[PDB]
Amino acid sequence: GKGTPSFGKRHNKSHTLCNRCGRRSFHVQKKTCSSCGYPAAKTRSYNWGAKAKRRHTTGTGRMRYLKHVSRRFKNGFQTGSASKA
Amino acid sequence: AKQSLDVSSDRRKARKAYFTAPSSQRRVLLSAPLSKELRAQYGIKALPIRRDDEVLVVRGSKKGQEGKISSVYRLKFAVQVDKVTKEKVNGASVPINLHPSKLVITKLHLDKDRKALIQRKGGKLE
Amino acid sequence: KNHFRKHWQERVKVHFDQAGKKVSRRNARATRAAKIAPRPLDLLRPVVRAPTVKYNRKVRAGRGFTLAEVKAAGLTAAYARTIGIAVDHR
Amino acid sequence: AGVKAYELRTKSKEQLASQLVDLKKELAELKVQKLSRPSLPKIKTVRKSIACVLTVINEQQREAVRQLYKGKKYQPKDLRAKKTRALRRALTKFEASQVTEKQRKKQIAFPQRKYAIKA
Amino acid sequence: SEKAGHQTSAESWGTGRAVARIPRVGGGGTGRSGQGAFGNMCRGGRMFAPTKTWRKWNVKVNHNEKRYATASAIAATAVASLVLARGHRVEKIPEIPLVVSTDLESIQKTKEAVAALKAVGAHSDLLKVLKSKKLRAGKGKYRNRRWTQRRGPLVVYAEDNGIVKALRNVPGVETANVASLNLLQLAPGAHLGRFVIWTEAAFTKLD
RNA sequence: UUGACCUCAAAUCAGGUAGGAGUACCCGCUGAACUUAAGCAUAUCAAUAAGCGGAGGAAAAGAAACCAACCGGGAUUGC
RNA sequence: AUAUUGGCGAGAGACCGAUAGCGAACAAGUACAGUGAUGGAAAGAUGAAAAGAACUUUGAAAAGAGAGUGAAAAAGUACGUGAAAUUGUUGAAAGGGAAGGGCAUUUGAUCAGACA
RNA sequence: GUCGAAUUUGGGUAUAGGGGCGAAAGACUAAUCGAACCAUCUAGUAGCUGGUUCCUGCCGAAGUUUCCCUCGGAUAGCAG
RNA sequence: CGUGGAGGUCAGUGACGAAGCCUAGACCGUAAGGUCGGGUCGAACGGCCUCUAGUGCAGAUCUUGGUGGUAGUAGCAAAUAUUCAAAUGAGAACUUUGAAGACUGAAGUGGGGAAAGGUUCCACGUCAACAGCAGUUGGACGUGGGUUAGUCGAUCCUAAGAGAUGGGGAAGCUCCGUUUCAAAGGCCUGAUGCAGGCCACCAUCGAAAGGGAAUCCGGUUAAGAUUCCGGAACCUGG
RNA sequence: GAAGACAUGUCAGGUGGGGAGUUU
RNA sequence: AAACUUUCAACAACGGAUCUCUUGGUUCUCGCAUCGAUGAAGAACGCAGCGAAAUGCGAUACGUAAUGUGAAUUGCAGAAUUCCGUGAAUCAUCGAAUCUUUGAACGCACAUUGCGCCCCUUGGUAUUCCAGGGGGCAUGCCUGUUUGAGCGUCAUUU
Repeated sequence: GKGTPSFGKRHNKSHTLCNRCGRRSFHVQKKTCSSCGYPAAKTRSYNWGAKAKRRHTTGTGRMRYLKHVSRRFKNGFQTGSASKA
Repeated sequence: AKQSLDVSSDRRKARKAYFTAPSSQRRVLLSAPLSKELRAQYGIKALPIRRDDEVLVVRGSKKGQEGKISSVYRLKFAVQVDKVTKEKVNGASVPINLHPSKLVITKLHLDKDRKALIQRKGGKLE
Repeated sequence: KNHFRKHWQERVKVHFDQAGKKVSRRNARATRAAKIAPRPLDLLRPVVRAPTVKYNRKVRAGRGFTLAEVKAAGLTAAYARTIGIAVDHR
Repeated sequence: AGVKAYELRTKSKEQLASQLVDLKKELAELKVQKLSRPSLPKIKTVRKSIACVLTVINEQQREAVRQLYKGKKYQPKDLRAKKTRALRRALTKFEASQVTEKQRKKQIAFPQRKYAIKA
Repeated sequence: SEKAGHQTSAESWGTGRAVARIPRVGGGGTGRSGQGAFGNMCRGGRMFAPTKTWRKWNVKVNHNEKRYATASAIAATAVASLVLARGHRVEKIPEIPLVVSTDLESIQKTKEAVAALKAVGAHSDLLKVLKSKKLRAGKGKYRNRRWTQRRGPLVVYAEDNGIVKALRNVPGVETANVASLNLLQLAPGAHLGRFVIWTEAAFTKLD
């Protein structure tokens, strides 16, 4: 039956954690992630998916290095150390 | 009125700056005036409050009381003065969250940095 | 006859910056004058007669003096440019 | 509390290593007490002292390596400017100032003059 | 915002007579699923006739009409009758229009200018301002429109020797040049006959 | 027999560069339909939506195998 | 000189003000749903200071009655102000298979005003 | 009904939308199939059903004349 | 007539109480509505001339939220069945112990496993939330503990199949190809610089049920064992 | 080894419900 | 007459509706251009004395190094000792460091913390086996250095 008995055999898995994103969108048979495009070099994105782009656009994460670039530019990428008066 | 374009009269901006000012900037915010005697002595009107200073209460129900500051609660924007406490139902004593803007400093803690600041601000201590 | 059978709303531009653009141009002119303090901020242009007889009656300013005009004036085109005189070889 | 960076700067490499070992031993000993004591806030000071000692040692080693490569071309990349990729590949001051002999002669012969309309 | 009220994928369920045919949000197990969207009457949807930025904000007025309005506003000040009805305390001033010596333009500090205005009969008008200061009513206080006050006397000068800065701080008082008179300052609120204090140089230059 | 010239290889050779993200603006390729013409194929939608490649604070264009027929205009771009 | 719904730092609006305004005024692209591309919410306010009811009593406790802080507890962590639909207690009135409404008066309740 | 086989079945692999598969029923294709789902064109298209929000005063209609793939539009009249 | 805002004005009202709400209390206007009395309430709001619009709801099987009659009503009736005594607890048919009566009847309601779930596993305390009654009990809540490998699996090899590389198309995202039209590797070992010599083919992934190098017994925890302790062997690289 | 100026990019003629749009 | 149905007034019940504010949202304007193999964005996992989430950080882990102010942080404990001070801050500034794995991801793979190679150092007496530590091995292309192949080919010869 197509009803509840069909749901009983739902014990396999088609997707898995993705190395790049870990969103559970890495297909096992196709060996590719449907969300971030892994293993394709280019991250998967589209203009029609405006909401999707926001979820993975820059600034949503930690921004470990990019966050400090503004201060360095403001200081002119100066090098050395303070003169201590 | 406002002339320079680097400053704003927006209520929201000023409120956000005041309520989110860092501890370093809150030191200037939590300043109190000096008594006219101290004004004539050091030739200065107001200085930032310090934990070791002595301040006189000039406003509120606790007006007329005086004592040495116990702690400067920059997080709460309040200041606590020794012996200015309220007794709980169980007898516990809690400090009163006073504000430096409502108190008058009676004696300063003349630290070296404070001494330089007084001279920096055109003071007359020496 | 109105041409609005397209997505014109996506291309509507309103010149709110008219005052701001004017202030920027005035500020830019002053900035260059400070940079161009010794000079008059512009190059002298020649007298020119317009084509299109509807307008040929009126004299108009040209792009720059011709090489023959500069030579007759008693100088050189290269020196004229450094002196502030516009030169038009065409 | 805590090891002062300027005090460490006056010590030698072997002294810094010995201090680091002693601080590691102290941190290990304190951690044994933490699981027994209800709270051991003192552990924070030694952990930061270890970091300070490690930073001092790394700074000394890097400064020594800098002297080892003082004035030598093709030095380690980590010592090179971290400004940005675009600026690193941008033409240098000398390269941008390169002018052909024809343009040099033209500029020398007829440089821009300072003239005013006064009389 | 043009994108507000449309950032959803609601779809109509057709005319199956169980619920309104408003396009309902898709998905499930989130609460928002099944809610109406894209409707002007729907919660969170785009409002009917969204406001656009290309609305005609500025209004063109003929230059001759502007000059006529300015001239008419100037005349109302000399009647001495419209000024009283406008709400200016000009009862005890000597005469209208008021003309002051050219020395008024050379006042340096605000205190001297205030004293001169008080002595020249503007004391009542100045005291009118700073007494009507009341908090703005309504939501206007949110957008920096907190305090409102009545207009004060308008000083007109021919040359700016410091009078403009001296009177800048005094509330309600405004300064303007004869060659750059403003209709808004002369007749605030579309009401003619504002109290104006002219200077000798300004009065002569008006011709 | 020895040394050269040309091409083509190997180098975890010494010194370098390229991928990718972002992509509101720009430079190109590619590229529909709904709708409209109260039907519809020419046509409109549109040289747009989506997709692809390429950089910067602007990009492109730029000093005419141009416009004019004038008593000639005189890089390009924008209103 | 020209464009700029992205980034950075600022000045303003006859703009909106918790069903409004960006989906998100809050640990919002979070909770949650779908294998999946994606969809996608609800939720601001005590008081100035918690000064958040020590203490006595009933009850196993939750909690109640006393006592206490607070200007207010008609502010008690279900907390600014506290509407209708619906419900309970007290006072009034009517009711034989409907109620509600209109003109008209009796009875019960209630109510404003002025007096050489 | 069948139950020693064209048997039933676990895991993996391959077949992905005008396509796949189908001992073939338009049957299956993640409870959706005579063309699955997700986001954009899209607030698509109606000559159609429904709705269209405060008060008072005055005035105040119409179903017939022509044309249209016409049995919803232009047009005279009524009337302001 | 009324509402969100703006210019003017009333030197307006207001913590000796702004706004809002309630109020078979009253007054004004034919009405939209305006005013006052009292209670609550706590900080802004009000008359008039103009400007402005996201400005007036009983319907659209209108959107969100909340609440009634039906109603203390249908129902909580598959799987044969519970009863007595003692203990904890305030409270016991459902918690614990003793006794009796029954069921799964080895193709079991048992002992293990793969996928799946992931701390539900065990210890102490708790019944505000759930076990459509109840519960001292619980796969519930709060605080802790527990998973020990050379010998069991992954790891190694390979099938369907997937899949780069030199190349061949495609404007391009990328499609074809697995030895195809490649100069495609280091191995024996001697004076390791340099000498001699064999092979012809050239990534990688792909099964916890395919093959595989090897451990058996006894004892042990509140929860682990062929893994932990005692005893006794085996396989590989040296 | 076979074959060979033949087979093998652009227009034009034929067939083409195998497939797409529209009308009835 | 009670019970029960309904209206009004007071109080009390779901409800948060009306009113008042908002570190909030939207539009305009102004000034600048600053991601990445010298390893971008993102993602997995961890770090506080007591922390789940947010933010920051990366085994030097709600931070390390340097400079400015000068007396804290705060919910509790603790330490304060540095209080006329080369010095406390969940402070600011920020030019020096660290920066786990993954990710353009780069030794080969990856539903495996899986499986290889080179150099230096250390131990087991070991250049060969094992193990501890450090530095390396991804593809396209440019300049130069080195080693090679091609009766493509020149002179030089025996």
